[PDB]
Amino acid sequence: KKRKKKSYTTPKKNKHKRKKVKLAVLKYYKVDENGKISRLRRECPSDECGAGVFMASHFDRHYCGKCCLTYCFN
Amino acid sequence: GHQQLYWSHPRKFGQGSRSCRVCSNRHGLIRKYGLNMCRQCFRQYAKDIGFIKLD
Amino acid sequence: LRITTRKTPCGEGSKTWDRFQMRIHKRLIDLHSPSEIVKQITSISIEPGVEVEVTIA
Amino acid sequence: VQISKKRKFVADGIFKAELNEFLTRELAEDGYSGVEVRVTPTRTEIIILATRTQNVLGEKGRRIRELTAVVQKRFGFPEGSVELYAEKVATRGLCAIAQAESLRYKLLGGLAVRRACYGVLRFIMESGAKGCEVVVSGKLRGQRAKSMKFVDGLMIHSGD
Amino acid sequence: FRKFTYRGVDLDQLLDMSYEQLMQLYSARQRRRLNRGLRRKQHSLLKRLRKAKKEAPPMEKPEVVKTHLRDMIILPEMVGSMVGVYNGKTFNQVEIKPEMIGHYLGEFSITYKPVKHGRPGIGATH
Amino acid sequence: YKIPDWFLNRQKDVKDGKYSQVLANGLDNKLREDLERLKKIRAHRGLRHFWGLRVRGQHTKTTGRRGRT
Amino acid sequence: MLMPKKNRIAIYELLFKEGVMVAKKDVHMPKHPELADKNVPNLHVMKAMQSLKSRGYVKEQFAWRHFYWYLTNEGIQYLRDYLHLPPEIVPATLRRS
RNA sequence: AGGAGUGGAGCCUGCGGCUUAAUUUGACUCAACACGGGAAACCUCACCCGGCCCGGACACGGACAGGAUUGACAGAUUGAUA
RNA sequence: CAGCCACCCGAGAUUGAGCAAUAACAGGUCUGUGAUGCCCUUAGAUGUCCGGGGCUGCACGCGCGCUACACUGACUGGCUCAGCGUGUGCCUACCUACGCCGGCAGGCGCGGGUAACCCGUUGAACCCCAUUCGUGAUGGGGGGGGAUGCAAUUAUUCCCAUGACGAGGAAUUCCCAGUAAGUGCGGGUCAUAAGCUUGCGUUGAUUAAGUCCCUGCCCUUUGUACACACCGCCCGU
Repeated sequence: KKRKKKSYTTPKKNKHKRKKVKLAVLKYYKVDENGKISRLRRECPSDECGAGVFMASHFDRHYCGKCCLTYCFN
Repeated sequence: GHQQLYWSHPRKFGQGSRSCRVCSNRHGLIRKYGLNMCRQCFRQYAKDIGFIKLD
Repeated sequence: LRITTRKTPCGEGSKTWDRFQMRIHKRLIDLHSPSEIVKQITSISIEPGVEVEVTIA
Repeated sequence: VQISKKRKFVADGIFKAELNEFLTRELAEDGYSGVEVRVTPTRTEIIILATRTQNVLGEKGRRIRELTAVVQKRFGFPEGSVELYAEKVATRGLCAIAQAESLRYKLLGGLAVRRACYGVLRFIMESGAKGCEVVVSGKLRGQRAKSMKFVDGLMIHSGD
Repeated sequence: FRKFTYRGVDLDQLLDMSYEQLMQLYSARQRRRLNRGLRRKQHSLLKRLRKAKKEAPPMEKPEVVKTHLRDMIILPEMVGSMVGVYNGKTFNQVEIKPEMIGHYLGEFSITYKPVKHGRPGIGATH
Repeated sequence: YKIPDWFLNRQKDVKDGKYSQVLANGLDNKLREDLERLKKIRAHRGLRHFWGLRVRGQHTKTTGRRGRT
Repeated sequence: MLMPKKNRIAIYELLFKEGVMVAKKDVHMPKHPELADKNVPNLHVMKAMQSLKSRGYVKEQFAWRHFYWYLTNEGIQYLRDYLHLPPEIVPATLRRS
């Protein structure tokens, strides 16, 4: 066969791009009328994950990988 | 989920992976007696085991 | 046992099936004897190439 | 516990084929001459012999332990079930590999193939062999791959 | 005029009541959920059929449901979806109807016109 | 003599399930003509039969001169 | 080379506690023969092997579907430096001369 | 001299141009067709997709170390399963 | 003389294969192989991950593969005979006695054994037919389903149906006594045989003890301006 001229569709994909602050600000949340850090997010009883994983509140679907409970805000 | 992301396909009739082990090829394998050797090396190690020809 | 092997990998030339023979020969002996005597007789650094197995059924 | 004969004979053929191919792959540099395997009750062993006896035996035992570990770990052998015996040379009824290696490692360091053919021929017929043939296949003078076969002595091909 | 029905049972009759009567008479192609085992990939497929037949508005052609490694069809509930099979270049378009039951949905995939009834090879006089 | 249903000639045939031994010209062959549905749904066999291609694996790559001159 | 390093240090530690080790090359296996009941991806370890043999520290050898290591003084010393093994360990293969 | 005497009729994996990307060759008239000892959706397609890992060690450039294959859930989504 | 034929004898008055020149073919195999003629080989995909359409698609188109092709025989069974093929595997898991539902498998403990132990005296094949088909294309080959593996599909792999051919396109096919064919038993994929193949039985034969014709190879003599050797050399417009 001949070379397909692989530029008409998807010549090559590039690595994932994200915008992250050098020191995390999105993972920790402030403003709870406390002099120290206050954990407003309810802890999950599943300890099979890592200690540095921060539990988030998503509007739709779940992205955990092993347990993925079902809940909503209503 | 994880079972469709990767490895959703087995091969239970695999002969290519479970081919003649001692050299690197699939052909020249017969499953009797545990040969796992091509006919060329079958002859090269025939008389060593005790093989003789009279027919 | 007969084994038969084509040699031309691709079809080119005659169908010279290498016919090799594996002829195994077997001898049995059943003994009613004291163990020590036959053990001394047998375990005498037997010849290589002949395979001996002792069975009690 | 009982096993048949044909199947284990073929399995031993597998083991023999792999060990011999690995042996001819590596040990061709250190002058080995004759290699065999032997069996003792519930015990397998590999034996080697050469004109370079202690050289093939190796320095620091590196070859012995390394290859014995290789066979032990590959062929399902329980640990320790392989050892090396000893022997000696009877006569010169099997003298080909010494001169073959000599010519090979003269050529590897820079030497004409046919000068080596002359030397190996003359040494082999000084040793007392009846006849010898050396077929070098490839390109020796020009880009035509002629299978330069050199014969000397008698060669029969017919009979029991 | 007269409509065709399979053993006198129409799409509503096959759809409303489950296969408690077809338990013994269920066809081949992964019937072995009792003799060999049970497999996955009918869960997100169920979710996606729910999604495709839940948000669909009437009087338009529904969403293209794309299959490369063709899925198994287990019930005619999925009737009403425009299926695009991967023939390699375009969409193999299938509009499912209750007459598709007991088949492989990839069976309507062809990727070659019949060989042109034109000229033979150069050396045809042998 | 109590012929079984699976042993019966029109066993679990299409449209209607009838176990009566009735033989009349004009409509019986039409009952045998259940091919209407298979050719109409243009299934795999139907899409073969559109042009007249074999459906049982008979290797007729260029053979088949019986009746085709 | 994309295997998480914990398996790398585990393999190196078992290597030096045993000496040489064997390698079977195949992607269709579910679980490693000798390393069974662990679910280790074979592709990553294979890349690690070809990287260390390309890095020039163990003599690279392709031998007919079944791979072994090549142990030497330089290889053992480099493994000791790379795994930071204590200056008291001696392999069990050199026991009693 | 004579028996099947083939092919004549639907009657092997391979098989000639073979329309489509494809039903192709690695063998070409006693040296290609039971050919690589193929019960062909595969390891019982080499010509086909895309997710599947992106083999770079060895002088050294980049913030002169965090540039995440590996983490699935009814809208994104060249299979929602990446 | 080497020898040859017949006869008397004898189990045998030539049984088959095995090994098989010197030298070469500009042969096959890197698709048995990481040494080897190689522009995309900067790890851009042939498989790693998917298996859809088909070498199952159609016209002389090269391929032994074509069982059977009918009163010699197709039916149903009264029936009576060695395969001496072989069939339980270190990271092996694929070979129904005792009782029954059944058209196959399906099994509930369950295929007796690592084998001359267990399949076994392996009742498989032309046969005294155990209803029918006394001369004709006919009784003569002859579209839904219940279930090995991830998926029966152009039925790969069991149940009822809607039964060309005349000894057959002109056809570089083998064969001379247990041999051609028939038929049968198996082994190569083994998730259960193989439309071929490889071994072995059974039934079992008519011409031959010769010759270069028409086919190939070989030898001697002879001619040659050929030696890359007639697919040569070479002359003229």
